Amino acid sequence: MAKAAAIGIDLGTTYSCVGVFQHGKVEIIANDQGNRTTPSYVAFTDTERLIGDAAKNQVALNPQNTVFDAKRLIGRKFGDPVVQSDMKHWPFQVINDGDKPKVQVSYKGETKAFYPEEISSMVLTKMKEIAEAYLGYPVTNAVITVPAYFNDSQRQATKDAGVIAGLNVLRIINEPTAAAIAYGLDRTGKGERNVLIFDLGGGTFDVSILTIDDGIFEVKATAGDTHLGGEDFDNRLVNHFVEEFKRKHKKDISQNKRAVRRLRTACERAKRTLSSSTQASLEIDSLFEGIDFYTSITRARFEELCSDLFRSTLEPVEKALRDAKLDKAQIHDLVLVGGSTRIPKVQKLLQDFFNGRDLNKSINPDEAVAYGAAVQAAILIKSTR
Ligand SMILES: Nc1ncnc2c1nc(Cl)n2[C@@H]1O[C@H](CO)[C@@H](O)[C@H]1O
Repeated sequence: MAKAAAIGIDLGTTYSCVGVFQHGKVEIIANDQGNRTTPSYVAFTDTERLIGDAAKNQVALNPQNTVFDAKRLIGRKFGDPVVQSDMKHWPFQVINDGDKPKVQVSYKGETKAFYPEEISSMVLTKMKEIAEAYLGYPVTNAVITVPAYFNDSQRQATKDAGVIAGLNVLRIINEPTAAAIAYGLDRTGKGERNVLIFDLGGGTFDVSILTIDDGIFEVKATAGDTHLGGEDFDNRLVNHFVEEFKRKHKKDISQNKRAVRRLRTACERAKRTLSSSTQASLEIDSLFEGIDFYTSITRARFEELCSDLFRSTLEPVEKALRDAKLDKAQIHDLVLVGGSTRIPKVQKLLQDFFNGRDLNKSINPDEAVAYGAAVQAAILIKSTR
């Protein structure tokens, strides 16, 4: 029953996703708000602790006590230059407890501090409860994914987050490996298969090259930009609309925190529409000083606004190919991961770089990692019996 059941969890920097393999098919489980992905956010309020959508929905009102980006801290020392550099950009406090970072917040009127694994465990507990609500029984066996570049300390702290959350961690697998499993790229029989995973998420960009030799996975190269993602594209739309508001009304809105955040969420929504329509409309009632902001933008203008950013995704692709010592024609499969890979210009740039090649994109790119993890979790629990 429950002992023969296992889930696959994609524990992402900005969003997390949970899947289950049953009756010959993967089911990506929707949360209680009907969303197939859940924000990796934890909010501490005057009455409760919020996780996911509810935590992300109140981030503007409570920024000092809304934790996100815990994956950037997990398994790292406080003195690490990655931690010291990131801390300057977070509205929550990060403290040092014996060279280990802790996030310090106000919770039910009291000062509390949490290890990154305790924060990630709260996200994992939510994914576990989402699966239990869908299945009708508690599931405890899980496969949890991590970036291919995570070291042993980051992998161990992710497994610890799993244990704190009440999960039996069957295996910690690499995100590009879970994505290649999702597409059945390890079941093509004999001979070495070279796979390139292009992973463009909300806040990070990762390029991974894998070799699959008789079901055995080998990471040949990892490249990317840890500070490039979908949120940089939302911000480019924000700056455009701030300048358009200034041209139409001779008013600078940039300082009004509420106006900028309402514009940001509307920009993110319009950006998603631009992946399937050639235009998107913004409808913001009373944006600033009682002025409605009802406008539109073409996909052509959006592509111009992010042009340099989209083109920058090809430098880590080239860097990964040289590190792996492979030419373009030596890559057998191209896999898309991350919600931002739905952007048509991004797909066109990657397809043209690979000389007109077909892309593996039939599985929702923001779900492909949880999908593969769910497949692996089913194989692993069956072998355990
Ligand atoms: N349809 C879409 N067109 C463009 N960007 C998208 C789309 N869906 C998501 Cl999710 N994202 C973005 O992907 C990230 C999460 O993986 C977020 O930045 C989200 O906006």
